[PDB]
Amino acid sequence: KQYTTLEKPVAGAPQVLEFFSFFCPHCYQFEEVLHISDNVKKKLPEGVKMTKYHVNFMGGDLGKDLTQAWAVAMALGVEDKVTVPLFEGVQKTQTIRSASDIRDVFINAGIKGEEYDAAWNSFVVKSLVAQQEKAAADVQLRGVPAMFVNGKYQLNPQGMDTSNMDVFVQQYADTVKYLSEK
Repeated sequence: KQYTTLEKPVAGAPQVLEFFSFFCPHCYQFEEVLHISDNVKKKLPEGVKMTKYHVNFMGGDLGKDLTQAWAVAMALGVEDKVTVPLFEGVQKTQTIRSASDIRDVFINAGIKGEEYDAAWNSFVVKSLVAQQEKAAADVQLRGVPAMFVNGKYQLNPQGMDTSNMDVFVQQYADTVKYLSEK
């Protein structure tokens, strides 16, 4: 009803693991309009580790570039500065068409060009690309957005109420908190 339980339960996963794509329209709403992750964080214990991974299977050649740039954002700790301009650059203005345009967002957000390029080519970033791929494969990820709790329960927003946005977010955050105590 509110979630499903995987028939193939994954060990070693983070407490709460989200998957998204900057090409994914529902992900744009989840992040920019509903602020799902933020409210899940607020209604969670002050220690829970939240992980957010980008996926490859939307956007063509640009899809893999965004996963690498997300790995860059993770390695630099600049997720809170690039998430919004990347969503708007991909879905709103649609001015992001190349790897260079993804880089322009990072530079405008304050990451020095040299720092972006070094991270972009770093093997630390290469490993982050591998974790994101491996984590989605561990759950045989079927589309985005998606949220997994303790590698066993997957959120199911089809049953929550989409008439009121605050009710929806509250129901969603309440189900995540519920599932993290199982």
